[PDB]
Amino acid sequence: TASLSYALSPAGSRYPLFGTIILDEAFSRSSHAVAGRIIAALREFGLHAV
Amino acid sequence: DFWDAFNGLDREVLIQQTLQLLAKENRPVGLAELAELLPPAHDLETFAVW
Repeated sequence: TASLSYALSPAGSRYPLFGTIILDEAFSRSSHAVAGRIIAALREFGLHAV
Repeated sequence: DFWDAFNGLDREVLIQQTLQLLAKENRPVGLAELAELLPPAHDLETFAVW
């Protein structure tokens, strides 16, 4: 997600011009709190997630 | 988090609950009616199951 934010964002803008991301089997193997922390990572990167 | 994962909805119990509800009502019961009649605790998954 960090790298995809890197690719999707030119310099200057705090958000990438395309903010949406898609997650298949999102969190299929992470303990609940681990999933929450990954979600927090998504939010830190500031993305709209599926 | 372990106890969050510990407990939740049960699909089969929801099958039984819906069977009882729709045998008692003996009519088409919409999603809002099913949610109101059956106490909501994990309402997302109950809508999905219905």
